[PDB]
Amino acid sequence: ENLINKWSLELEDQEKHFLQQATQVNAWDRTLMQNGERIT
Amino acid sequence: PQLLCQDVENFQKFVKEQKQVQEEISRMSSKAMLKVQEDIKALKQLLSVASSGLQRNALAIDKLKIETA
Amino acid sequence: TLLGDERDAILAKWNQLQAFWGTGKGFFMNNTVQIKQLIQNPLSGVDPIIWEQAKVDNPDPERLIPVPMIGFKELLRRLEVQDQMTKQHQSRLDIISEDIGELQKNQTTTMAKIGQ
Repeated sequence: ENLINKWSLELEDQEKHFLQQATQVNAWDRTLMQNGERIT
Repeated sequence: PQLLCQDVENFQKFVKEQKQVQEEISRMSSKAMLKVQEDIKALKQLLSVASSGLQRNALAIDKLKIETA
Repeated sequence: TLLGDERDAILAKWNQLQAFWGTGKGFFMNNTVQIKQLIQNPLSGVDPIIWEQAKVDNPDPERLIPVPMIGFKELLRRLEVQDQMTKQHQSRLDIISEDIGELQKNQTTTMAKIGQ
């Protein structure tokens, strides 16, 4: 039952990290749009 | 049990492979985005400087026209 | 056995099949009447419910429509789009700056002619 534990653990961990990653991507996209406006 | 012990390995393999995509996103961190706002804020002030130069030129233009007349 | 079922949950967790996609379900606002054509009749496999909740929580709905983000590989593709847009962006800033600089040089020459 050990590897089964590590499976769920890595799941939760990397999932939290990837969620924060998608969030940083969303922020970068927000900034790209906002600066594109000033460029226009 | 072989079925169970093979499903465990294939499942953890799939999960670890998706964790690899998490790792790729971790690598992908973006900063030129942070630079874009600076570039635009500078482009605005530079265009404003050009505007100020031309607005100073227009009054000299009117002076030239009237005096030449 | 609840062990194999927890394992099945772990297996569907980190995966591209959107079977409770590892709590990796995340939505991005990709800029965009044809809107109302696309944003409904839901997307490639996102749940209608969460997609409607996203269109509900999407900021700048005129400046952005909902777009499915699929795991962190999609975050990677998104950061690639971001870098490409940033390149074009600083390049456009460069075009604008070149225009401004040409304006200032020619304006200086015009002003010097004014004195003559």
